[PDB]
Amino acid sequence: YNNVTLKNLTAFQLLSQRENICELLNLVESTERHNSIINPERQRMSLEEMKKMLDALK
Amino acid sequence: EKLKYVKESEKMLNDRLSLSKQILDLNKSL
Amino acid sequence: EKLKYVKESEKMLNDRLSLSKQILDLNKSL
Amino acid sequence: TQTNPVPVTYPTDAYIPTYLPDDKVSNLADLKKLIEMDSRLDLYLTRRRLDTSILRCSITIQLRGVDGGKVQYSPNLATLIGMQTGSVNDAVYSIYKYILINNLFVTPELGEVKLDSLLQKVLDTNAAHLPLMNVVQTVNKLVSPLPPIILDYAEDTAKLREITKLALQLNSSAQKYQFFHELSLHPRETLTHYLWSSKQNELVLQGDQYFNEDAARTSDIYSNNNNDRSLMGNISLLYSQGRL
Amino acid sequence: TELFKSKECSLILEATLPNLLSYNIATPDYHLLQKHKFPQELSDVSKVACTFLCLLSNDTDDGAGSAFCQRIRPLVLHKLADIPPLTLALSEYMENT
Repeated sequence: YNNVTLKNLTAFQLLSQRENICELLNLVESTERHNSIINPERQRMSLEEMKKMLDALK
Repeated sequence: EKLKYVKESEKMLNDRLSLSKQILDLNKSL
Repeated sequence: EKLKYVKESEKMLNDRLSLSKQILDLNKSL
Repeated sequence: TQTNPVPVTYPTDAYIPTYLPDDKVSNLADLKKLIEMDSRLDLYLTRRRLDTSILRCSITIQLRGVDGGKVQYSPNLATLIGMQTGSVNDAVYSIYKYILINNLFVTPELGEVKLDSLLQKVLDTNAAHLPLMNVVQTVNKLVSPLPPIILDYAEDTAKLREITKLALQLNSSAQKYQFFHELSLHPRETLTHYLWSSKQNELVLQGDQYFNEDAARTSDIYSNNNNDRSLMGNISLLYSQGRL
Repeated sequence: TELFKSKECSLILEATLPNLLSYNIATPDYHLLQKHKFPQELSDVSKVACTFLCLLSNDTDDGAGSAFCQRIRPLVLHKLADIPPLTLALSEYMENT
């Protein structure tokens, strides 16, 4: 798995190219890959860390 | 180290002055 | 200070060699 | 370390995208400032890390402190240096600076020195020219050890790995943005591109299905597959090359 | 002057270029001599550094070049005591001090 092949590159490009067309028709959900990376409680926890760094640096 | 070299240097200066005293012994051994 | 340590230590070493070259005189006359 | 850098498996500081519109982000400049701040601070640290080092019997007792920090000098070399028992590198530097004072190289022309009285006395040689390599080789012979007592009668790697993984996720999100933006501007000649390239990549993935175990031990490749035409047409060529 | 103008471009060369003389060269160590209880060659970049420093020693009339070439001599003088092929090389620099 350390190396890549022509089959691996072609499969990766075909998979990533069919995932992009299925968002126009909305026949795939992809809410998990969205919200596991947004994660708004993690976002406000990080903003609280930035606010605490503003408090500690002033 | 801004202390430490100065902690050496004056010491070395004293040795030079001390060697000057030995030079005075060379002015008295002849 | 790194410069003013070395510029005195090298003069001390030059004096230590010149004193040996002057001790060369005091063993020729004996 | 080596003379060349070490290849390694995991990525190391992949790029930051530059094609995102700054009317919405207005933040990649600030992260850029943080990155060159880190590079400047690391430059300072690396420079300082480099510059920080820049019958009657006798009594014989081999002590605890047989130590080469102060090593005994031969008395000829002690007279040439002046110090009593200092060190070995101090001895080499003092001998070399004595040679450099007396202007003996040339006014191999710089290898050969002019042998003077004391230096021939401390080397027990009588040449006029002798190279400096052998002169400083003799220093290893002229020095003897000190006499004993004689009486007679990290987390930073994982953190940078996490930042690299996160920058790769940023690249993925930016490429997925740019696809839909370029489809939004002119949609015709990207959907034709999709219908071409998806078909071509399907043909490329279906270029390998007749090379299995039990798809070649059987007979449904050679017989009756003139629909395929690919192999069993090379046999007019391969026999003519002698391979068989 | 343009090279030795900056406080960080004219200062990295005070630390690297004396160190690049004994780059990948078996210097006579002294850790063994402290814990008992010569190379005869150079490298590929030592020749280039000696060439650059001998060419930098030709900045006469005491501008910014020899102001650098005088502040490197007490540190390079310890490197000449270890490596005797630094006597044939570093020749025009030693004549220019």
